Amino acid sequence: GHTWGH
Amino acid sequence: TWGVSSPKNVQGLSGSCLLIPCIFSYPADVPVSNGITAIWYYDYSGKRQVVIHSGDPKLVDKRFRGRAELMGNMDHKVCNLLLKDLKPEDSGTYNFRFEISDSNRWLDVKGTTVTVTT
Ligand SMILES: *[C@]1(C(=O)O)C[C@H](O)[C@@H](NC(C)=O)[C@H]([C@H](O)[C@H](O)CO)O1
Repeated sequence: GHTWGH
Repeated sequence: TWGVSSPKNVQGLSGSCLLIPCIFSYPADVPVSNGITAIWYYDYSGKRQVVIHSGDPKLVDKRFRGRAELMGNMDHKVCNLLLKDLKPEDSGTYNFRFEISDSNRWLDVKGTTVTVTT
């Protein structure tokens, strides 16, 4: 997915 | 532009129910093939659990199963979250997410802090 992580 | 409108804080009574108004927007450039997937999260930073998932509910955490529901209309850009049978454990923050395409997803960082009282 990406962006925020986790 | 991209965004989501919802109250910042909301309070409800244990045992009762709670409805969180929510609306989202995205650039008119907009693609229309993903069927727009709405997803509500609980404790995004910590345990990050799924409250609802228009894609497939099998991804919904057992904690919220049948206790949460999406009261919205993608065609109106409505993402209202209904919480059934409130409990103190339901207190915390909720953040909405929607996906029109693979590289066109958005998450509301503001969220809505819900605190269940007596
Ligand atoms: C990441 C993400 O994975 O959410 C990449 C997305 O493409 C991006 N969306 C847009 C429209 O740029 C998001 C977005 O920037 C954040 O969710 C905003 O909070 O970030």
